[PDB]
Amino acid sequence: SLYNTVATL
Amino acid sequence: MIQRTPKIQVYSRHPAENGKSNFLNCYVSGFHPSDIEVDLLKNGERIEKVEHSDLSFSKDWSFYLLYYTEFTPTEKDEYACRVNHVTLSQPKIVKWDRDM
Amino acid sequence: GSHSMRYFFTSVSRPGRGEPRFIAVGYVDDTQFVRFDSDAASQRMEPRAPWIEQEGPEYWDGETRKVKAHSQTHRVDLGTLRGYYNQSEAGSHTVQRMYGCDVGSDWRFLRGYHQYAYDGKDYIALKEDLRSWTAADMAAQTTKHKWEAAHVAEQLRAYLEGTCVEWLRRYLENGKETLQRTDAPKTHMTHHAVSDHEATLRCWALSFYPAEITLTWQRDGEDQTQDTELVETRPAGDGTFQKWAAVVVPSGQEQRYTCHVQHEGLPKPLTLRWE
Repeated sequence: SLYNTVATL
Repeated sequence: MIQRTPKIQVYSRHPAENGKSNFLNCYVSGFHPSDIEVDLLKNGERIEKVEHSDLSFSKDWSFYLLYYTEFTPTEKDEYACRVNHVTLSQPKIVKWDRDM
Repeated sequence: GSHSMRYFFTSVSRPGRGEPRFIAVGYVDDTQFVRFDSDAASQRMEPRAPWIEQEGPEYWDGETRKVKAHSQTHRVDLGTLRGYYNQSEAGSHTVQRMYGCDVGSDWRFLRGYHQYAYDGKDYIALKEDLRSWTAADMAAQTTKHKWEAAHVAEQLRAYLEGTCVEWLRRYLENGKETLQRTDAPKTHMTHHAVSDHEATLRCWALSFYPAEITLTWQRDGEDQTQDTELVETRPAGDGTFQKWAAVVVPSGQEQRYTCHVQHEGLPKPLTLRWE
């Protein structure tokens, strides 16, 4: 299951 | 920017047996960037229905793909893979040797 | 044994040719189980292994929603990096991201990863402690500062140590037939006369899983490292792998040479000889 809270660069 | 040349292997899924159904594979790996052109050839001519795996990459970031099609090998038919990439000045052709 | 779950994401700008390409793939060990392709018709996360097809629409809708979010993030990042490196709008550029977790033979969290590359080289990575960042260059140091200030590592650590390994364990059990298996290599040797005074001996390993294998030649028990041609391990297309190792042997010396095969699926390492 994918990570839900990916931060932008 | 970084450019790495694809390694190429052409081979059958199963040990080749004349008149028995199989899959012809061309594995390209270790390349960057990801744009690449790969054809499978039967007696010099492009095979129409060729599929490929979903693009992925190794620990060193370099890409790999498997291109493949159903085929029934015979005594006389010759197969090859033809590859082009930014690192290649002209298409590179690798012949199928049923022993490699 | 030990196991891993890994997601790989590739983002490629296409100046003047529309939206950037985005491709996501997920693996458990050496088995792919999901994909998303920005260019495909469905615009959904899709199954690529039989065992995952059993998950319901809540699972597929959730992965589709998250994978779309990842796509949007990579879309924005391509622009940010172009500015960071003062690059023109003309060129195609590549962003790659990988993250996942390992569990040991006890099925407990062993290691987490989150790494990011731009145009084929390291950009930023989470350190082994999951608390700090390794910035590969000056530009990346900006990202490092931003992410440190926003405590980005902390929420990622929580995923890598917890949910990542919980889902890994779930997939291992649900896909037990496919994932908790080994296929031992089927082996054979070929002999091909090069000239009238040399022959190639090729040692084959076929139809094995997982991919990790050691194939070596010895002459009178001595390592033939520098004299062996060893191909990269390659997929068969059916979820197994293949590899071979060859040596050129002076005709009549075939007896001196032994091929040694080590693989998890073998009860004991194999020795093959041309006899």
